[PDB]
Amino acid sequence: EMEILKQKYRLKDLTFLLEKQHELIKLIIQKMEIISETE
Amino acid sequence: EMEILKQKYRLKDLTFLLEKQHELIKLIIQKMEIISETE
Amino acid sequence: KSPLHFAASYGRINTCQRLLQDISDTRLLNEGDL
Repeated sequence: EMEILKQKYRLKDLTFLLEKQHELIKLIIQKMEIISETE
Repeated sequence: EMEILKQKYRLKDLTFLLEKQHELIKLIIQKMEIISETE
Repeated sequence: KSPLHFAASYGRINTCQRLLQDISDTRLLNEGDL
């Protein structure tokens, strides 16, 4: 029961790292050069 | 008890892959062209 | 049209200001996609 609990702590920051990354991914789209894809 | 332990090993590299990715995500922001978003 | 549906769906704020300098234009402002 100690083993699963540190995995939950190892998972809770893991998704927390991802949410910081996913917000950062939107910043590439927020500021990028798109002149070839006029569409 | 063997099943959870290999999942911890399968999780430990998984976050390790993400931290290498998250540092790489910052490099897009570190070197990118932003001339349309003068703001 | 489709540029505005693209740019507004992603927060590209500067092109959103650029397309909306057309005054008295509202038909493309509230048009819908598929």
